Amino acid sequence: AMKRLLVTGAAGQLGRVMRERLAPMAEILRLADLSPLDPAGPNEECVQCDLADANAVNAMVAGCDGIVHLGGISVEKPFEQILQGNIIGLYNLYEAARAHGQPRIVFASSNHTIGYYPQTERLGPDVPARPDGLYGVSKCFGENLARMYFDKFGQETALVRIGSCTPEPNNYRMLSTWFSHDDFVSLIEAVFRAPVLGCPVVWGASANDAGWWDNSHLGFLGWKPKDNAEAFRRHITETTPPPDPNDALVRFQGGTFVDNPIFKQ
Amino acid sequence: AMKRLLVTGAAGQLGRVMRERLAPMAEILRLADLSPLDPAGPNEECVQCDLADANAVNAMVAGCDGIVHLGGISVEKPFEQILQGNIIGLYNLYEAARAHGQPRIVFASSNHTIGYYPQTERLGPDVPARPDGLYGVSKCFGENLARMYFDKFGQETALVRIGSCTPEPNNYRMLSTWFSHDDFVSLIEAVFRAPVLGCPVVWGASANDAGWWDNSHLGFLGWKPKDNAEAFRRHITETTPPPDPNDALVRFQGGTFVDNPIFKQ
Amino acid sequence: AMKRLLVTGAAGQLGRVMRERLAPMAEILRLADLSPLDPAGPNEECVQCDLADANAVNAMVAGCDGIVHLGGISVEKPFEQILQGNIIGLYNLYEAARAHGQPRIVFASSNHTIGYYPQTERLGPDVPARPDGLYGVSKCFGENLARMYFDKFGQETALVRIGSCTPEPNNYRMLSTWFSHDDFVSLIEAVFRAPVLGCPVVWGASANDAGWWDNSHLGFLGWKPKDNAEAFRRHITETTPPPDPNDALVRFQGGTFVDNPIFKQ
Amino acid sequence: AMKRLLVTGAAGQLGRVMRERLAPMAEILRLADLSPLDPAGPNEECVQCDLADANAVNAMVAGCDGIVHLGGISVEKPFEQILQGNIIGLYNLYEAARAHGQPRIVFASSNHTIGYYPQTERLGPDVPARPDGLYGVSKCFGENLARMYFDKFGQETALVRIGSCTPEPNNYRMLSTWFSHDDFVSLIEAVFRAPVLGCPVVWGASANDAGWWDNSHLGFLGWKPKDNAEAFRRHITETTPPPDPNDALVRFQGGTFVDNPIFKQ
Amino acid sequence: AMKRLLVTGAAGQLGRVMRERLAPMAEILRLADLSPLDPAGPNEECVQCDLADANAVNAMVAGCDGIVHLGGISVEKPFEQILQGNIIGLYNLYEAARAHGQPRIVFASSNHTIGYYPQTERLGPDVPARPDGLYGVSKCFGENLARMYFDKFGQETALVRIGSCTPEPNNYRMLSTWFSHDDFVSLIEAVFRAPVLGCPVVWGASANDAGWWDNSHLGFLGWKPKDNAEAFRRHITETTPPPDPNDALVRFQGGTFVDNPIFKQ
Amino acid sequence: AMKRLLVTGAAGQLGRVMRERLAPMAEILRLADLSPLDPAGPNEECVQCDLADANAVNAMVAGCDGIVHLGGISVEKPFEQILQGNIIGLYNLYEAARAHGQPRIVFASSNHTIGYYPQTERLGPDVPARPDGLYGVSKCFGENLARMYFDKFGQETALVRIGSCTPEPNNYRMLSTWFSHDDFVSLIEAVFRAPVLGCPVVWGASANDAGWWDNSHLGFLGWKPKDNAEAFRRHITETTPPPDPNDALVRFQGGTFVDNPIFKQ
Ligand SMILES: NC(=O)C1=CN([C@@H]2O[C@H](COP(=O)(O)OP(=O)(O)OC[C@H]3O[C@@H](n4cnc5c(N)ncnc54)[C@H](O)[C@@H]3O)[C@@H](O)[C@H]2O)C=CC1
Ligand SMILES: NC(=O)C1=CN([C@@H]2O[C@H](COP(=O)(O)OP(=O)(O)OC[C@H]3O[C@@H](n4cnc5c(N)ncnc54)[C@H](O)[C@@H]3O)[C@@H](O)[C@H]2O)C=CC1
Ligand SMILES: NC(=O)C1=CN([C@@H]2O[C@H](COP(=O)(O)OP(=O)(O)OC[C@H]3O[C@@H](n4cnc5c(N)ncnc54)[C@H](O)[C@@H]3O)[C@@H](O)[C@H]2O)C=CC1
Ligand SMILES: NC(=O)C1=CN([C@@H]2O[C@H](COP(=O)(O)OP(=O)(O)OC[C@H]3O[C@@H](n4cnc5c(N)ncnc54)[C@H](O)[C@@H]3O)[C@@H](O)[C@H]2O)C=CC1
Ligand SMILES: NC(=O)C1=CN([C@@H]2O[C@H](COP(=O)(O)OP(=O)(O)OC[C@H]3O[C@@H](n4cnc5c(N)ncnc54)[C@H](O)[C@@H]3O)[C@@H](O)[C@H]2O)C=CC1
Ligand SMILES: NC(=O)C1=CN([C@@H]2O[C@H](COP(=O)(O)OP(=O)(O)OC[C@H]3O[C@@H](n4cnc5c(N)ncnc54)[C@H](O)[C@@H]3O)[C@@H](O)[C@H]2O)C=CC1
Ligand SMILES: O=C(O)[C@H]1OC(=O)[C@H](O)[C@@H](O)[C@H]1O
Ligand SMILES: O=C(O)[C@H]1OC(=O)[C@H](O)[C@@H](O)[C@H]1O
Ligand SMILES: O=C(O)[C@H]1OC(=O)[C@H](O)[C@@H](O)[C@H]1O
Ligand SMILES: O=C(O)[C@H]1OC(=O)[C@H](O)[C@@H](O)[C@H]1O
Ligand SMILES: O=C(O)[C@H]1OC(=O)[C@H](O)[C@@H](O)[C@H]1O
Ligand SMILES: O=C(O)[C@H]1OC(=O)[C@H](O)[C@@H](O)[C@H]1O
Repeated sequence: AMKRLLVTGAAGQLGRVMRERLAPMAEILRLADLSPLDPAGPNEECVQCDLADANAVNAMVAGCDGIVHLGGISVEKPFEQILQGNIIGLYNLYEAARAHGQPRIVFASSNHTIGYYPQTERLGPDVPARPDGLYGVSKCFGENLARMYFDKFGQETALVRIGSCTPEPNNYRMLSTWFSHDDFVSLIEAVFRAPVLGCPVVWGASANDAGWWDNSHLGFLGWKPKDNAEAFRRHITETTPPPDPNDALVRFQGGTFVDNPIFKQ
Repeated sequence: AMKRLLVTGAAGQLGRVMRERLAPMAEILRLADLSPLDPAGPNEECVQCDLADANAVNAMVAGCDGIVHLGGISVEKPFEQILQGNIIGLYNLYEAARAHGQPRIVFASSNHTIGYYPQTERLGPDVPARPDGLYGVSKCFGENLARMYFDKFGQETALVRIGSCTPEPNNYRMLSTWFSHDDFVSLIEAVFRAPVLGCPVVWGASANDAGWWDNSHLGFLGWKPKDNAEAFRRHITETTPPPDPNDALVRFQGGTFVDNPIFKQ
Repeated sequence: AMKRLLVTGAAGQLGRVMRERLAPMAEILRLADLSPLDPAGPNEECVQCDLADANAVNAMVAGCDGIVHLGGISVEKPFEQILQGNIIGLYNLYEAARAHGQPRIVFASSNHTIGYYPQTERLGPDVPARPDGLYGVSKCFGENLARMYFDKFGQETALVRIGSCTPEPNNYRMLSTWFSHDDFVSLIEAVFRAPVLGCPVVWGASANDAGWWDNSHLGFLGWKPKDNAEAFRRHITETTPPPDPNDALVRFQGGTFVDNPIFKQ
Repeated sequence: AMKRLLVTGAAGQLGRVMRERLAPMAEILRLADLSPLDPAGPNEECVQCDLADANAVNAMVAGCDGIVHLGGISVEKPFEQILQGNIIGLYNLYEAARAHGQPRIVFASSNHTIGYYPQTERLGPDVPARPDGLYGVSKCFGENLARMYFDKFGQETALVRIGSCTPEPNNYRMLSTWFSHDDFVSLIEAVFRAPVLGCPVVWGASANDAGWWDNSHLGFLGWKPKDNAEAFRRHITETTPPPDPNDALVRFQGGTFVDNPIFKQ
Repeated sequence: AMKRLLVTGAAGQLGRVMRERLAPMAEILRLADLSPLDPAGPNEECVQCDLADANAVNAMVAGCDGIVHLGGISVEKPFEQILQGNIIGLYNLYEAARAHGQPRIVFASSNHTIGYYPQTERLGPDVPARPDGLYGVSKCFGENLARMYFDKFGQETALVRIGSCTPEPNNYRMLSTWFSHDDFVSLIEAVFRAPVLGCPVVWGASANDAGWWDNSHLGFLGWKPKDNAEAFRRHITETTPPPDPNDALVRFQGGTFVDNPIFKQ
Repeated sequence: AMKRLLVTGAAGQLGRVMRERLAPMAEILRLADLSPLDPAGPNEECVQCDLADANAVNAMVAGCDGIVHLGGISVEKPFEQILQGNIIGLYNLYEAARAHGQPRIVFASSNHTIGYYPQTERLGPDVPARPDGLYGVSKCFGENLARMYFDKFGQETALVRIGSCTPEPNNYRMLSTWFSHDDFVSLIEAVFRAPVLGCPVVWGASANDAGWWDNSHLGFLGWKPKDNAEAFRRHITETTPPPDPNDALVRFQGGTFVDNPIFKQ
């Protein structure tokens, strides 16, 4: 398909998955991370750079026809680290894209943007943010920044609020939040194939019977996830303690992130 | 089941399909069009007449237990043609029905009633009209008139906003708008079998993954389309040039109709 | 405010009021009607013609900087008459405007576009039309046509759904529908001063305690009606017979129009 | 799932089904009814008593881990009888639950809480009640009371507005209201397994093509009905007389209950 | 105007006010209460009776052209008292009205029907009930019953959810809930004068700046309260201790009723 | 009232106004800014500190019972400066408050959080953000951060999206966006007096006839602005050129901010 697809955060959990899974989407896959990467194989380029380094980011993006942006701080951490990877880093990514043809972006946002909602409430894409920590707040920043770039310059971005992207559901919450590898891959393919995308909020979950999120307004994209966490309900009962009804795990959409304090360095 | 079903526009694309598919629905199928009709077979009656001719429309409707109204100007044309076929014609149709037992009507409205909406916007049945030309405006007229006859006299009509009712999806837009022959046929069956219909807006599309329209409020009818344009995405990608993101074809729900000028004779 | 303002339907009830009240809005007031006009005074031009005649409408509009479109059939009548003044006439008006610099239009639409709603239901501008006769259907046509010209060519129109524009309220329904001369004049002023108008639905009523309609989304125009029909309640109670609860007058927003039959020539 | 499950109304139509179908859900099934119960088998306890008698209800509930509350007056009857089983009985049940560890409750509410809505209107869980008789009003009382106990004490209840829970659909209305035994059993299972339930309104219907009700906001429970009344349409069409369009059966969601008078003792 | 107006609860706080204020509304005022009533003056009739006594309620209502129903248990009490006065009592009232020409009813419902909502949430008339006790639940019963009689028989009722109808606002909550005597009186006048009423929910509050409730949909009645609790903020600040932010008084719309236990005799 | 009120940005435009206007609200007014302040008068303390300096911010806040946070970058600027004053600075402010009793905060947010909405659209507090530059994005950051602190720790904040806080409206946009000094002062007083605030979005505008924003859901606060920009419409026509309809000034709620590029250092 496209000539060069950039995957940031390529040394991380989802990154290593996409390095393999997204290979067929582009002639060249460019992997990037602040961490060392397994050496480039055929049809790969590998880049080491800090998202906080504007010039390095510019060079990282130059020549790419698309970006799957997975790089950054992925859990609650002290402000200083989140500022670097998720705030400053987002600005640098969007400036870099703006300078190099505005390649379409799949932004790994997070359920933690809305982590304080009760699990009993079904959410559409326009609900007000209720971030469950500094991490969630920084993902909101990425979303607001992407939106401004879309309105101002036409830069297109899929704001994918990922639930739990794992090999399989492994706790009660994931019966709702699970986002299979296959379904995330198919979403990415649907996002790049669209003639027109805009800057939509996308709920990153598989077709789970217990899902909390409404993607119906994204119908124009033609993406229907195929996996269903519900198949794993018995597996969960036979491999974990039953949740305590007072556990954040079953009370808040962000689960135990709500229990995180403000971490300090 | 019913004694006599009138199909107008019977010489056109859809009319020819329905002349065949709807036969099982009535002892007699009365076919009508302004254009020459293939001669009547057994259990058929053929009438060639102009919808703008009130007396002719009266005789066309007399003795009919139902009407599938496909007849009229079907594309953007100069005002006078549309006035005759779609405005005067609709008034004549409704008066004729009113004088002859108010046979239930399936009205072929159009997506062009809402053609100026962006394709990214999901639409429910109550959205304000945004017609994309004189043709669209005239289909709005049909919907408004039918509603008035419903409220005033109890005349029942299904206002079917047809997307693209063709043998197969042919382009990117039809991945959203396609309305299979089978699904239109089952809709008509569902409309006529209903003890109570009212005057509902019905979105005329199959169960397409990329559909833009929400038919959920029509649930009482018990009609669920079974076809899905998504099955053709690959095929369309393989046999047609990728749309330009600036083409009305992938920007507006009415596709290229928004680009139509006002046509003059 | 402007060089020349066209007032159509200038011989009619509202026309005669606006001929006097709108004089200060332009250097020249052009008055037009199908019927004879009192002779042009200083600062006036008068033209007698039929909206159904394109050449005449073209001349009527040429050189005008704005149009207050009051001309047309104003009550339920046979379809033939409505077709001329309200359907053909509207097409002609919009084509003439399009050929002559797209002067901003105040369109006299009508409450009868929604006449079948119960009086107990409060309506915002986006409710589905429920016209109470051919007249109401024809005003819907005007709205649909104007919206199409706005979306296609940028022609701006205020779709004013007039309640009862009279010297004073004189029945129970008018405690809700009354639209004072002063408040209609001020709306017209606010419509023409606006740098940007669009094609908004506007509910044409004064600030009546018993009003049925919500103009809040029109706030950007900065128009606040100042009269209030409520002040006339006692007068009406003493001057008129109490309404029968089964009377259309107190059951439908369109009042007795719902009781109109289809009139024939 | 639990040590002891109480099933009230166990002698009635649904009671007899649940006595068999819910056995696997608990070590001990306690069956209760005003009327005589078939003798307790292994793993059963049986208690015959009136919900109107607090001491008896206290004993009935004590030691139970969950309650499926089917007991009460199930059709329109004189107020006196409804008062006992459905009003006084409900207060007693909730007080007994409050005194005995607040075992989770599945409440058999009813479609008759909203029986006066037209069949053409799709309903979400928050619609205002429109009860079609004293019976419907009494089920509303149950819902209101349960909600109060939830907000005040945390007592959790599933307010199941049952459509028509029968072996199969046997009339036109049931194509929309049918609630299969299997789907009710699976709902009960999903209600009791949930770590958190709250006090949700639940529409009690299978996955019928012609369904009137929207359970989407209940998604967090992970319950998806699997049966579909639509499969019985032909059978019903051939086995029963076509409904008269003026019949309450096809006009109101409560069907013929709207035609019930107020019955007197 | 009307021949005879029944006021129940006439011995209570509000009843005493209305015995005086409503006199001008009818030739005869029939006052009723279970408690001793001051003896009847000219143009008065006094009846001392229990609402739970069906025969008594029948005679109380017979010959009355309207009813202001203030009678019943007015605070949280044990179930039996509320059952008699507010549940059995309401059934009796509605049956009595049904047997005697369906005199229009002003029903004193209560804010306690929705007492568990946060004070920060603005409420429209269709919000789901959240009663804060047995008293609240019983007022819900009244609303549900009245609605059923409306739908089934056409009996009209104003369901007035009274906030705090007192001579003046006394505390912080009353800055939002206050309903002046004058405004309640004008509401009642507006209710009875209306040709068509229906069975509307009415929020019983004056035009308070800090009001929580939206009466806009009641516009057709033409009732606009004129008093405003805000005028008393200073005074309340000056003469009462500032509320603790944790007090139900400033946390829940039902104020301290949420803190009520279930009272036993 | 309170002992010590902090006003940040006290050397700026609004700061100098509030230094004077808010004096009566507290025994001690503490003014802070990165810029030099006019020396402390009686009942004033003056502090010089960079919002980016965590320790200085801690000391700035310690001992204050309330904060009006006006300090930060107030217009579109390069990222580096906005990062310091509006992002890092916001984190430091919220940490400082959290360490010192969580004094209630009035946050100067901005209309520029929603600057890309058309002026024709009326906005409620829950609309999705559409920031019109880096500045707007940073105000969104402050809002999301404040919300997280509220959900996590109970920190209360008024998120005041200020329109144009000036001595008087001085262009066409300000007929909609004007926020008088008096009305901002009264809002601040209303915010601090509330027993319960939460973390509400507040639209910072006076009671302008041409206002675009809906504060109705904030009714519980009891704040009604008293000034009206509409009084200044003639003043505006007589002191400025009429707006060009294509000017951002009359097309976007953020006015010419939409025209700002990304500024670089
Ligand atoms: N795993 C899940 O199910 C969910 C993941 N997400 C997110 O999607 C993405 C991938 O998540 P994971 O793979 O699980 O996290 P990870 O922590 O396994 O991947 C993150 C990568 O980004 C890199 N990175 C961090 N700071 C950087 C910087 N300043 N410059 C350059 N690279 C930097 C890391 O070295 C790393 O390999 C993240 O942005 C994350 O927030 C959101 C919701 C759920
Ligand atoms: N095929 C599609 O995808 C869509 C179809 N529709 C519509 O449903 C109907 C059928 O569509 P098509 O078969 O594709 O169009 P067609 O142009 O192939 O069928 C229309 C027929 O009506 C006849 N007709 C035109 N003016 C007449 C008059 N004054 N009096 C009597 N008959 C007259 C024509 O001769 C013709 O055969 C139309 O009313 C049309 O607007 C609306 C949206 C999409
Ligand atoms: N008066 C009211 O309260 C309300 C008025 N309206 C409307 O606003 C307008 C003015 O209403 P009125 O003054 O009461 O009606 P009118 O019947 O007193 O004024 C209408 C005028 O248009 C003229 N006209 C009719 N057909 C024409 C044609 N084919 N070509 C050129 N002129 C033609 C008539 O000769 C006439 O003087 C109308 O469009 C009407 O429908 C809508 C709602 C309420
Ligand atoms: N069967 C259906 O499709 C629907 C059923 N429901 C309801 O679910 C429940 C079961 O319905 P069915 O089995 O069809 O009714 P049923 O009339 O066959 O079962 C009700 C049982 O409760 C008992 N009962 C009545 N008053 C009592 C009292 N004062 N104390 C103790 N027990 C008392 C009866 O003796 C009886 O066996 C009821 O609450 C009913 O209202 C609601 C909607 C539809
Ligand atoms: N005053 C307020 O702010 C609010 C008042 N309301 C209500 O409006 C009405 C009047 O309220 P108040 O005057 O403050 O209460 P009240 O307790 O001063 O008036 C109620 C009257 O009904 C009578 N009553 C009680 N049980 C009866 C029975 N079984 N049969 C016949 N009469 C019976 C009482 O003796 C009494 O005088 C009530 O129905 C009440 O619930 C609701 C919300 C607020
Ligand atoms: N003036 C208006 O009508 C509107 C104002 N606002 C806002 O409300 C506030 C006040 O606005 P103005 O008075 O007009 O702006 P200003 O630019 O006149 O006031 C801002 C002050 O904050 C200070 N500041 C900047 N960076 C700082 C830092 N790193 N550490 C400590 N102090 C720093 C400045 O030195 C300055 O005096 C701002 O936060 C602004 O964004 C929002 C919408 C409209
Ligand atoms: O909610 C989750 O499952 C996850 O969401 C997050 O955004 C994380 O990156 C991740 O590791 C998880 O904690
Ligand atoms: O959207 C469509 O495919 C169609 O719209 C219309 O309503 C037509 O009848 C048709 O021929 C098409 O161009
Ligand atoms: O509703 C009304 O009062 C009026 O509305 C209409 O549109 C008319 O033009 C008029 O004369 C009235 O009948
Ligand atoms: O609506 C139904 O089919 C049923 O609903 C009811 O609530 C009954 O219990 C029942 O027997 C039926 O009449
Ligand atoms: O909220 C109120 O002020 C009242 O609520 C109620 O409905 C009462 O009748 C009353 O006495 C109050 O406590
Ligand atoms: O929109 C405005 O008027 C203002 O809004 C802003 O947020 C600014 O601080 C200010 O100076 C203005 O440009």
